[PDB]
Amino acid sequence: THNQWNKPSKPKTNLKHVAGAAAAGAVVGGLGGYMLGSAMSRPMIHFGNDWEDRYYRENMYRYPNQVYYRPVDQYSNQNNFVHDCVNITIKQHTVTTTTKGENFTETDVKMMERVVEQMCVTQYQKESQAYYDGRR
Amino acid sequence: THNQWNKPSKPKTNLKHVAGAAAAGAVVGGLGGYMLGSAMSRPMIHFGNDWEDRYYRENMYRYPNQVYYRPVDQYSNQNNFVHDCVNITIKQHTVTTTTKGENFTETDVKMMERVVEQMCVTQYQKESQAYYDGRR
Amino acid sequence: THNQWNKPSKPKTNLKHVAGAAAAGAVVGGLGGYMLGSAMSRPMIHFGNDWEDRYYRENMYRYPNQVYYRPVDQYSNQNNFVHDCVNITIKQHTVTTTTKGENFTETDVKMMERVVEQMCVTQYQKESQAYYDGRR
Repeated sequence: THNQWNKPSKPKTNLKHVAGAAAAGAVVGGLGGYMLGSAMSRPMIHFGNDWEDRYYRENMYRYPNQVYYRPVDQYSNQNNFVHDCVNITIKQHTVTTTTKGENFTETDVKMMERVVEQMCVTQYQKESQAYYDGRR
Repeated sequence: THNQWNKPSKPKTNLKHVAGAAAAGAVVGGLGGYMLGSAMSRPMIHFGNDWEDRYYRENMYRYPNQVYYRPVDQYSNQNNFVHDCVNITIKQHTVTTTTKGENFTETDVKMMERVVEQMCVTQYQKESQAYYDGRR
Repeated sequence: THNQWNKPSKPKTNLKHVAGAAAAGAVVGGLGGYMLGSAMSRPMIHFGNDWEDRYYRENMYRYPNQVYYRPVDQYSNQNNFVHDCVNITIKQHTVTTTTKGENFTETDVKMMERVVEQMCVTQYQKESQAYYDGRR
């Protein structure tokens, strides 16, 4: 004989942003031949009555990851790598408040001239040769 | 004999952004021959009576990942890589408030001249030769 | 003998953005021969009574992923890569408020001249030869 009763009264339940999996990653340049990991979300969430018996689950798992990097004659040049440039700013900022004023003069002057040439990420490369043969 | 009763009273239940799987990734340049991971979202959520018995599930799992990178003659040039450039800004900003004023003069003046040449991501490359043979 | 009763009272239930799978990925340049991961969303959400017995599911799973990168004579040039450029802005901004004013003068003056040449993503490449043979 097996009995299960579930009588919750006004069970307000919220599940926001639960069990999310995300496999990602940023790669700039490099010589390849690499492996990025996987993402697994496997939660068991239970409310109420759970009854289990005489089962056999989730056995004999294997996760063999192999990276075999065997180049023979590899010639490479890697120059001027950057990931990202964020929140570069130049500003002239004024905040003026006057709750109550009489017979007053306010003047705001903002000058910008020849402020900048480059703000970020200026990349220059002239002569790159992975293999150069200039004998004699 | 088996019995399952489920009598919740006003069970307000909310599930938002649950069990999402996202496989992604950004790659700039590189020499290839790589593997990015997968995303698995596998949650079990139960609100009530759960009864299981004499079952056999989720066995004999294998996840073999091989990256085999064997180039023989590889000549490569990689120059001037960037992922992204975000939130670059130049601004002249004024905020003026006058709740109550009499016989007043306000002046806002803004001049911008020759401010910038390149705000970001300027890439220049002149001479690249993966293999160069200039004998004699 | 088996019995299952499900008599919830006013069960307000909401499922929003549940069990979404998204396989994506951005690649700029590179030498190919890669593999991007997959997305699997496989949730089990149950309200009420669940009764399982003498079952056999989800066994003998294999996920063989192989990347085999074996070029022989690979010559390549990669120059001036960028993924994206976002939120580049130049602005002159003024916010003036006068809840109650009498006999006042307000002036807003904004000039822009020669402000910028390029905002972002300026790419220049002159001479690229994967294989160059200039013997004698």
